[PDB]
Amino acid sequence: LTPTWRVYSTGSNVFQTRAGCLIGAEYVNNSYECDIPIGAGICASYQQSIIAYTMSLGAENSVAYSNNSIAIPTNFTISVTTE
Amino acid sequence: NLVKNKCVNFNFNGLKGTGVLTESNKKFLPFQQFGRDIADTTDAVRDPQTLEILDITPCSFGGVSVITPGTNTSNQVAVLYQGVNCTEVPVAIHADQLTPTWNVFQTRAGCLIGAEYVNNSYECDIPIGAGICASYQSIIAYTMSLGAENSVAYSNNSIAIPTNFTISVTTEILPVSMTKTSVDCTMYICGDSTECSNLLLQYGSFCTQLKRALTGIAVEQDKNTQEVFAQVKQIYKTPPIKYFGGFNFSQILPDPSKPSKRSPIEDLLFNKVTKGLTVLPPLLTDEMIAQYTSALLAGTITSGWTFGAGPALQIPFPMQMAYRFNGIGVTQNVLYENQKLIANQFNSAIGKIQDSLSSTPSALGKLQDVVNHNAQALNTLVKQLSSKFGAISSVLNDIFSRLDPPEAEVQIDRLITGRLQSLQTYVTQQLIRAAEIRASANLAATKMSECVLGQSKRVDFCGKGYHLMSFPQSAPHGVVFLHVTYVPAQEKNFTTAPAICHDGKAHFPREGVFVSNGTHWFVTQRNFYEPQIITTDNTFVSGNCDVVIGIVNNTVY
Amino acid sequence: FNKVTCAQKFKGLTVLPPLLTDEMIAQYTSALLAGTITSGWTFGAGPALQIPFPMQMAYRFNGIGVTQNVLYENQKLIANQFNSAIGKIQDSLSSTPSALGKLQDVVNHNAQALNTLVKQLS
Amino acid sequence: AEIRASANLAATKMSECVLGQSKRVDFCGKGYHLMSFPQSAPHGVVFL
Amino acid sequence: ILPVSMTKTSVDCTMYICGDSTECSNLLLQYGSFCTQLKRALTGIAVE
Amino acid sequence: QPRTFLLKYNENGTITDAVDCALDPLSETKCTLKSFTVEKGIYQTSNFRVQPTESIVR
Ligand SMILES: *[C@@H]1O[C@H](CO)[C@@H](O)[C@H](O)[C@H]1NC(C)=O
Ligand SMILES: *[C@@H]1O[C@H](CO)[C@@H](O)[C@H](O)[C@H]1NC(C)=O
Ligand SMILES: *[C@@H]1O[C@H](CO)[C@@H](O)[C@H](O)[C@H]1NC(C)=O
Ligand SMILES: *[C@@H]1O[C@H](CO)[C@@H](O)[C@H](O)[C@H]1NC(C)=O
Ligand SMILES: *[C@@H]1O[C@H](CO)[C@@H](O)[C@H](O)[C@H]1NC(C)=O
Ligand SMILES: *[C@@H]1O[C@H](CO)[C@@H](O)[C@H](O)[C@H]1NC(C)=O
Ligand SMILES: *[C@@H]1O[C@H](CO)[C@@H](O)[C@H](O)[C@H]1NC(C)=O
Repeated sequence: LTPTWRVYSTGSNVFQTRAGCLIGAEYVNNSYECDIPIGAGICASYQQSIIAYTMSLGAENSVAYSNNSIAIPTNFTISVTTE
Repeated sequence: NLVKNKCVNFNFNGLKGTGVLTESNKKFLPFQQFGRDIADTTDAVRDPQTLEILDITPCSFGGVSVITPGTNTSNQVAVLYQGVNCTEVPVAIHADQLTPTWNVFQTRAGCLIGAEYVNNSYECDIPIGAGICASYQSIIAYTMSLGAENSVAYSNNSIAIPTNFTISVTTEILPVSMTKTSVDCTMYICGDSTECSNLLLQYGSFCTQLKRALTGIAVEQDKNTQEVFAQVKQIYKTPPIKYFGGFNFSQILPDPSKPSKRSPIEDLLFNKVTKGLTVLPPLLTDEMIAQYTSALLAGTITSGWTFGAGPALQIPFPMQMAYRFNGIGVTQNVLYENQKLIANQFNSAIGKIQDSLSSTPSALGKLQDVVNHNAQALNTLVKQLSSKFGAISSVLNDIFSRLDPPEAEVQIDRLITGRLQSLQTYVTQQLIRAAEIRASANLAATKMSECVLGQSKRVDFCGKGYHLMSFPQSAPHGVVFLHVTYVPAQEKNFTTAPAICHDGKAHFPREGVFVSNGTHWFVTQRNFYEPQIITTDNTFVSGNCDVVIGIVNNTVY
Repeated sequence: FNKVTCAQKFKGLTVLPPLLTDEMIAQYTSALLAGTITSGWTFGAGPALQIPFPMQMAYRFNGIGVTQNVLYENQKLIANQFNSAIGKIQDSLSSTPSALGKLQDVVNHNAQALNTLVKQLS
Repeated sequence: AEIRASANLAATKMSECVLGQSKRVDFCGKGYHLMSFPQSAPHGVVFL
Repeated sequence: ILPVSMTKTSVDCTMYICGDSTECSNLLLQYGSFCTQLKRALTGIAVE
Repeated sequence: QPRTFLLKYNENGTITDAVDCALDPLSETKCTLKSFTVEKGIYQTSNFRVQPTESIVR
């Protein structure tokens, strides 16, 4: 192959995935929302360089099933969506 | 010589073909010779030696249907003749072995021979059509039954008010996504042959169109999963304590001991469900899909349904069920006065869910059908490579080495067209099946929003009966719902009246119906027998008396 | 049934009769019609519970937000209006101003596809 | 495939317009819905 | 008015293509499994 | 005698069993299904029962 193709054939930024081998992206231990899907829960984005990670479902919020306890609203907000 | 009413091969005036001569009809004329109908094929012919006419008929186009109790059991048959009446003599000449299997019954579809008709009726087993079914030591044909005969003793001034309920859980299975498949067109039809590729790009972007079409299907499957699940971005966590007012959820909440965190019901579901081509992995793995399911499950046990419309507002489960009971039309007092009974019924009902799935052979059949379909299509597509497609050899290289350059181009073009035709057929099937899966995905998404995130008043939408709750469970290429419904039971008859007139004024009930055992009149709701003393609070005075049909004298006070 | 309203067997084209006949289907609707008159919206969610029809009408009137006294005080007027409305249905459909065209288009397309299959053989 | 979509639609009308009272606007006819009556037809169904 | 079901049609592949031609049987057989594919596809429609 | 046979091979070019089509409706169904095992259900045959008679030259 051409010398330019060998850079993406074998390098330091190698991260095997269930989908297959990924070259040209660095695996980040942090998790964010999905930007470019890859497969098997792996998403990539161009932060300077292309970074691959695991997509995060969302913020981890815990509610309390405290019996004899209730939370009732004291305000409200009117919002308009778009379908 | 000439032979009539036989399967001989006619050769009048050098015209080949096999048929039945029959007789002379159709009013042949000197101009009208060698006549043919809309079916063409010269259905009528004139004799060469004589002036008679012969009407050609296809040799026994019966199209018979054979019913089999499966080769696993003993061998038996009952041939059903379509259109042919009780005579059943299309071609009497035939091997003597199958002569008995032409016990004669004439159905609307036709004459059935090989089984005994039973005047009794049962649930349909092997559908034969025309409202007749089959069932195997010997197969018997029985008229299908629409159900158990029932009669309602309709009568005015009479009402049947239930006195018991019954918490029932039902399982609903819905496929959500297919298996993504990607194919390299160049590799599939032109294997290890650069010369073949030199001829493939001459055809144009036909290969590109097929690849692009499959790309849309593949990206749609991830969207379908993102629609059913991923409806709540917040990920809630089951409370440490699991005392949900005596209710038990240990069969649906994630098991900490399980390495995959799948619930015991989810684990049962997972076990039951079992070149140039590629099977791309789904974007959302099971460990993440199950996490999405747990978030919805943990968001409904606590915080009620509010979490589906904004912030999650904690609400004790015994209170939550009460509100849901108000929806079906039962005053909350019923839930609090019968909390022990309802909790036991819910616990007992959910316990039998696993046994119902395990015992049923057709359980998770909808999910398995999807798996057995696309896998079969891939196997069928592979076998098309061995197909000759009217070529000297299926091996591209073989054709090149064994044929001249000006003679080869004919054969590869013949082979290239055959492979391309087979490939595009598979893509068309996937596109059609994608629409069917998409409809299920949209339907599954709707049930997630209306049955889980809230309570639905639609009749026979979430579950059979009055809908109370719904719990989703992940499954391979699909989802499973556990609808909790309200079913009345133990109904008793009472005497009713449209209104009660007191002191010259009509009193209609504000809610519920008017009942009386025979001595005193009462007011009860329409879904639970709760007698109540008639007063001015529960009855509103509207309109003058003597204007309503069926009023009864009483003292409302 | 009245207003809605071959040789292809030679070439292999066949028509499979439906599993449920017209009489069998009509029997199913009779059960639903009988179930929804004697009982109101209860036979579809459990055992059937008897209820007088005026009582059922009053509560379905309550569904749209109209009090029960309206139905009872106008029972004769409502019944006459309902009775006359049903009668106009028969003659309106009998005129056949392409009203049943939705069902006929299904049959027409099926015959069109079969016809063009035979004609393609020539 | 189109027939199946219509067949599924007919099932919903069967289960909501007839088996109960539907609050969905313009679903079971025009106006405030009260009740409906099924009527069999060749290769189809008719609601009143 | 809503359609529910359509006409269930089944066609024998061999008879349609070859008009009682024994030699044509061989050729169609060589073509592949399209005969089984079409019959199976129509069977699913009829059952549906 | 002209007949139709469903020959089965065991990956060694030897016949283990053969389905004699047109012998009876049970065997003809296997010939149409192209499988020695037939699942429970109703099936439509390909009309292998009939065979051409002697040709008539005219
Ligand atoms: C509330 O739940 C706890 C368990 O977390 C239980 O011990 C207690 O009896 C329940 N009732 C209260 C105090 O309302
Ligand atoms: C909360 O109520 C106050 C009323 O003065 C006002 O800030 C607003 O209406 C509410 N805030 C939001 C965020 O809705
Ligand atoms: C109602 O039914 C339940 C279960 O079917 C039974 O345990 C109970 O005794 C019945 N009666 C009452 C008053 O709950
Ligand atoms: C729920 O049922 C399981 C069944 O074995 C039992 O082990 C568990 O203790 C029960 N939990 C509650 C809270 O009833
Ligand atoms: C009928 O109801 C009245 C009203 O309380 C009661 O006095 C009487 O005992 C009841 N008769 C029965 C249940 O047989
Ligand atoms: C109740 O129904 C019977 C049955 O024909 C009828 O004769 C009677 O008049 C009805 N009573 C009332 C109050 O409608
Ligand atoms: C009692 O019933 C009779 C006959 O139905 C009626 O004429 C009368 O007005 C009713 N009320 C009293 C107080 O008598």
